[PDB]
Amino acid sequence: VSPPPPIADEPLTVNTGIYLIECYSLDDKAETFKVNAFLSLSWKDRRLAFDPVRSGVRVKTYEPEAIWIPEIRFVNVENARDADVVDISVSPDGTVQYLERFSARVLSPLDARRYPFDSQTLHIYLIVRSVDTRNIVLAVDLEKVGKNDDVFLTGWDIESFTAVVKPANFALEDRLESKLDYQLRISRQYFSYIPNIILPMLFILFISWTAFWSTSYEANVTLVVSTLIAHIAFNILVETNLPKTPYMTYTGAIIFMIYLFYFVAVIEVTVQHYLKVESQPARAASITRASRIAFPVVFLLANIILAFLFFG
Amino acid sequence: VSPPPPIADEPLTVNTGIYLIECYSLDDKAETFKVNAFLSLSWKDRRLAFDPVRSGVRVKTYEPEAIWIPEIRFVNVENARDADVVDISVSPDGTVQYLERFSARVLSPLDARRYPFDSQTLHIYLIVRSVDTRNIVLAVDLEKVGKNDDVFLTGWDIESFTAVVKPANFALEDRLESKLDYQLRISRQYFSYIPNIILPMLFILFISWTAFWSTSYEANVTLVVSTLIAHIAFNILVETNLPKTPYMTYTGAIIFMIYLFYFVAVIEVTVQHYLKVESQPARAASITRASRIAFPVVFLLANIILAFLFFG
Amino acid sequence: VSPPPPIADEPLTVNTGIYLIECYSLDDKAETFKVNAFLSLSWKDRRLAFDPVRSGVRVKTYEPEAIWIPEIRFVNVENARDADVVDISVSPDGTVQYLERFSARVLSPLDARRYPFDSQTLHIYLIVRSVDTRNIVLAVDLEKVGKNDDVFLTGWDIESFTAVVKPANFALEDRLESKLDYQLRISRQYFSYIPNIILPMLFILFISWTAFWSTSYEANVTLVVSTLIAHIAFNILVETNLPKTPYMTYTGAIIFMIYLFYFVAVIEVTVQHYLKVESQPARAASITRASRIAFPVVFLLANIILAFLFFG
Amino acid sequence: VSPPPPIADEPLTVNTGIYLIECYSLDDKAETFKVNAFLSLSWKDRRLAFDPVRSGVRVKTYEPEAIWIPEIRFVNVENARDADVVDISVSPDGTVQYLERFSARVLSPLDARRYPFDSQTLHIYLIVRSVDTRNIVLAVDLEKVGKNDDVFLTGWDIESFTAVVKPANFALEDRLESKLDYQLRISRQYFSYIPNIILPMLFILFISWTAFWSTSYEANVTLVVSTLIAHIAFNILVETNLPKTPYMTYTGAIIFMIYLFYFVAVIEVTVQHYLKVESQPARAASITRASRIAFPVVFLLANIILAFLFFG
Amino acid sequence: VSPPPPIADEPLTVNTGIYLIECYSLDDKAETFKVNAFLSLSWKDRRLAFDPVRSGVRVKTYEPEAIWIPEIRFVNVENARDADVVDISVSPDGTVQYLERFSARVLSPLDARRYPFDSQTLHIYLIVRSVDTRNIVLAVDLEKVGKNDDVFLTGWDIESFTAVVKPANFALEDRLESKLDYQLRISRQYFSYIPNIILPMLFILFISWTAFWSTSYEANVTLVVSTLIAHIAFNILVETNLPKTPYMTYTGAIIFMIYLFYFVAVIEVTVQHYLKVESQPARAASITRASRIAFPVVFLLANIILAFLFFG
Ligand SMILES: [Cl-]
Ligand SMILES: [Cl-]
Ligand SMILES: [Cl-]
Ligand SMILES: [Cl-]
Ligand SMILES: [Cl-]
Repeated sequence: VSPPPPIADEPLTVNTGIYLIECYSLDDKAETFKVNAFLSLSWKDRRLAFDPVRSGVRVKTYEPEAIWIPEIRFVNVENARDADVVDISVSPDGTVQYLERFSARVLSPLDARRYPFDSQTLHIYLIVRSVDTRNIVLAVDLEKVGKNDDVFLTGWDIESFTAVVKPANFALEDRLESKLDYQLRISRQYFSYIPNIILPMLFILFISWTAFWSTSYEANVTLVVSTLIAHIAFNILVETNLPKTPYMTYTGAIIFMIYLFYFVAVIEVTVQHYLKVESQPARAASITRASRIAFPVVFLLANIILAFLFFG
Repeated sequence: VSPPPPIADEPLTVNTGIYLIECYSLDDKAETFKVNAFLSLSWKDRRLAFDPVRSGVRVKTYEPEAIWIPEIRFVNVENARDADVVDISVSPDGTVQYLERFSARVLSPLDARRYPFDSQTLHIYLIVRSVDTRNIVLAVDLEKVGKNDDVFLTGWDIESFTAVVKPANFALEDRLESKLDYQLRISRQYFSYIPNIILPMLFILFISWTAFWSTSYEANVTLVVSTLIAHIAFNILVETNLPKTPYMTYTGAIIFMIYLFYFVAVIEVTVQHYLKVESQPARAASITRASRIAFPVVFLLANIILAFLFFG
Repeated sequence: VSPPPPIADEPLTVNTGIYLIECYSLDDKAETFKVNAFLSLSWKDRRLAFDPVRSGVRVKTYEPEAIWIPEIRFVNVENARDADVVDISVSPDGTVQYLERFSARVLSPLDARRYPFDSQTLHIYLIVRSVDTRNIVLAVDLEKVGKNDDVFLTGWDIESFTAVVKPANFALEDRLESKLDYQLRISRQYFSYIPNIILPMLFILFISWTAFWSTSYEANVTLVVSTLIAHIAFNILVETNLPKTPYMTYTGAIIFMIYLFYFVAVIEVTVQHYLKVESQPARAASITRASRIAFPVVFLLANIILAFLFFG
Repeated sequence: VSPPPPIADEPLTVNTGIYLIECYSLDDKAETFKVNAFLSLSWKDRRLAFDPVRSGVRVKTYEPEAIWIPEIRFVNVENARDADVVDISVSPDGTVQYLERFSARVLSPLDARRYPFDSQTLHIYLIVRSVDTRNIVLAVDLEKVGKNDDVFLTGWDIESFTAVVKPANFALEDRLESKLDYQLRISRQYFSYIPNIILPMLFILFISWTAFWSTSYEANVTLVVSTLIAHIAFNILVETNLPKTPYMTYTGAIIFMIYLFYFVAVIEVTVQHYLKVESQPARAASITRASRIAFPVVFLLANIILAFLFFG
Repeated sequence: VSPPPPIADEPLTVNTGIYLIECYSLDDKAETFKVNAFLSLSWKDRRLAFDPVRSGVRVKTYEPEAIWIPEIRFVNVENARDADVVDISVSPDGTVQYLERFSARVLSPLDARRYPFDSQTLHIYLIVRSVDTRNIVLAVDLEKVGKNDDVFLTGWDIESFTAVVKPANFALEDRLESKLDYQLRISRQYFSYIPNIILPMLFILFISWTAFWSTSYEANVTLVVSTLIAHIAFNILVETNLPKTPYMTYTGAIIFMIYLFYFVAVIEVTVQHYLKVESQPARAASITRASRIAFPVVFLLANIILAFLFFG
């Protein structure tokens, strides 16, 4: 009911540990994900010391009330966690073991500049606030940190779940606070992205490029404009997978380049027809023959430059 | 209020049983489903023994409090179950019967590689944690496991609801735990998928294939490109039924093959026109006559190979 | 606090009644709807008998606690009902009157084979579980069953709200249970469906049919394929009203027939052009003249047959 | 804890008042809106009379419990209101003043026949149920009814918030009930509807009408069918603003008329081409010259008639 | 449990302060956003005075109950805040320090007339209600107002978070109330808007403008109408980013201007063809040569005028 007084001036150390159980509902647009895990705490309080021989037992059990419990809170959460106590055990020396299961929704920013091949690090921050009588710090128990083998995120590969052992101590509202950081590393599964997104767009663009082997104005106009319409329709079809961010990504740059290429192809067709009308067929033939080689080479070079820029 | 002490060293056995009442909200993308069922527990505690003759009654009733109840928890759930106690009865020998009704949301992965003709097995995991004084194990009561005849899932056929009798015992956080597995088998109803998805796409492709009986460049270009646009529009229309997974499925492979066939048809039309312009009509006629037979046969062979690959 | 003991062996009868207040959120895809109504119960318990002359009052009032209340539960509900007690009154003879207001979400399957002109019957099931001391049955009070005149469902006409007087008694988990069924009959308002769905589709099909009065291959190809694209676009526009079921309905069959007709029209145009190219104009003229009559008559006959099949 | 007994037979009068604070989430399809306001009640109970001189105070304060409070409920609400008591004050004469803040979701039907220029009246119904000892009626306190100046609804203009002073008394379940009606009048802001919905559709139709100045069958077919496709696409684009009701509205009638006009234009183009093929150019020229004037005049006349029908 | 009586007539002053922690879920259409912050209160109550020497402690701690706490409420919130007390400390002089953490959903109107380059000011209103015994006012503690460095809003730049020091006092329901205003200033990140929205639309319009260099009626009709279809499709693709408001914005005006330009281009093409048919080629050549210059210059001038109108 009251914090344990220090011996002379020493602070109170609380050892923490989080065991991951389930993770779900990773929202890329809202930058949120849900968690469900165990929380373990351990501190020392000599007011609970007892003689095992006299009592006849080795470990005693206590109610969540009638016992002082440090106030641990999460920083980057939408609401307070929904938790229920599992076990509270005390040792003859006075060491208290605390265990509980909780659920929470976490806010963590994401960076999707390299959307198909990005890696992210989700953060969970644990903080404690000191009281007027005693100062409290936080520590990491490396044997209580882990994850279940059934943890899965759709479309992601879970790599590791560690914690930074060194806490961060700072003052807030004229009170000392200590903060710990838990990190979960994930990587995106980029397969099925090629045959579902990349290849059909390239097929439509290559179909549009066939206008360089024809001299009929009507057929070329139909081909190019209808392929533009088909490209827009495919973009509408696949927009649900593309990231929706206020900054430019790799795929968005590729799509913008495709739009620019469509515009340039329209210009080339118009120029060829106008030159043909003016009774100068040699210039038009030279221009279309040059374009036949120029377009794919420029496309490849621009793609290589963009890939080096984004991943270099 | 305290676990029942053992006679000498024997563990405490709890017999479990789940009677399914309702199932709803099966989300394929989120891999979740909701449940509503009865939970039955039965253990032995000799501290509650009584004489039926002296008491004048055969079965006694107790409040949920003032009685020790084992702590049973679900593993693959988003939040803790919402449950309410129904009946607690004790026998003169000391056997306690526990019954309750609960609702929960379960997380279970799904495999939709053969989307139209897939079968799934949903899992519900039941776990218990031992205490410092006594060790607790779990058992299955085969007469308390079943489902109501009104249980239904839209678009699925419910086949069976059984449980694995052998529990899994392991250590976690220096404590013994026992786990049971309940399995529900379902199969998808694949009718109305043909006339709503498969046939219109084949009709559009067959319409596109009519360009092999004509020698007009403008008409062929219009036919092929407009059929491509129609195919993309139909894909947009029916995307709500197709599975959205990070891996390739049967229908996705079929759709990709259709895209490739459209591209090849465009190439064939362009080649025929270019050969005709060069004053070589015999080669163009031979090529289009060959394509007339080549396209459907190759389509059929590729479909057969794909079907053998996915279902073999 | 305890069930009322019987005189010798008679069971306890509970008279029930539901007065509908509001209904809302009818989901066709999820087969759910929300309700808000009054629940009325009435049984007999002689332990509460009193003398009106001695007490000076005719009707006494009791708290929800300190009084035995039968446990009534709904079967086809997602969660337990959210209810609050309104009045508890006792008669000198010992008859107890119970009233409460509750809200719940009900699961009831729907059949939409005749989507525009279907009628449905929503079911609410009420059950009670017997105790070890006394057996309880259910009865219907016909004067406590009704609905408010302000009850409305968007797009539906409410016809009646009755209850089956005969309960169903069966054993479950070695315990007797009694079940009552409440039925609400509704019919769909099919107006505004014609001018918003049926007529534009027929207009597009009739526009496509104009190709039988022309001999230009390019114009016919453009007409038919562009009308196919327009049909797909209109289907995308109006898909939000069409039912999404795993079985075939009337409108879906009509749409599939329209797709088949488009395919056949494409085939006819191709055949006419090919015959014209082969320098056989008489056969092509005969074929197109025959098609001019054949197409609408076959459409009408097929529609009549389909209507007889679905509504016969 | 008990209702105040009457002097001889008079009923108990409760004066009510609602002060609007916020309104939000007006759903046209679901016919629902959310509210947040103050509730004020005032009745007379002589059991609380006290002498201000002896007590030394003028106004006393009471807890929500240990005091009889009339049970006020809302009729057209999805669930029970979420309310918290603010102040309870009593006068030496015995008059009690009650104040609370609540939030609720209201169900109120809407009529959108004249969608762009419609006005609605939202209703909130307040009811009370009499007890066996005393009968209770409701009254309106005109000085406690009002709204905050910051109340706003997106796309609507708030006009007034009054209440019908006369209550409605009727019997339900053999008990007397009194009902009050609170009305909120709103009107829709119809600007930005013209340049975002009306004008582009008219532009597309006028573009389609240019086919009457040309004699080329291919160009006319392309123009009309492509404009039909564009009209359907624009309808898909703007469907999110159009009302979704089971009855016909003004805008829906306009759209249906536009569809009919497209069909008639197709028929005219076909007739002109067929007459031209039959070597009768004078008839075709006369028909197209007549159509040039006939189409816009008929469109204007039909629009005027429709406007008079809907708003007359 | 009772408000502190004044010395003679002075009011009670409460010093407030809000420290922002997290902000998320900014809905432009619903004009709502979620918050999570600390609330700090400080007042004076001499009934809690104590001697530090006699007590042996400097700061005492109290439970949230058994102590009078002023009732602070938010005005523009959907529901009551979800808060939990953190610390309650008292000074020997009697000054009480109050701290709590809360979460809430705020309603604040937004103005998006200059959608790409708009700035907004979100408001949070704090109010208190006086009691019959004592009058309470509000004050701002400038050292308790701030925000965390990790506060982020997707697509926005956070600039400042201040408060108006002067409260607003007014009477409501015959009671005095004091209101404080907290303001958060944000600005929108307008990058990636150009290459994702503006440039493709201009490319499509420029493609449509190429019809002024050709004299073929069929090609011009195809170009213009197909570009109109592509523009509508792109609008459908990008509608998710455009604001949905009942008033006109900058981007909406630009889009309407583009529609008008498409209509005028159609008219020009029709006029040119009709003049050519009438055997007057010089007039048609002059008109198209004039249009070649007229269209882009008028577009630029109109854009400049619109930009000056909206941002001037
Ligand atoms: Cl927390
Ligand atoms: Cl659980
Ligand atoms: Cl229930
Ligand atoms: Cl209520
Ligand atoms: Cl609040």
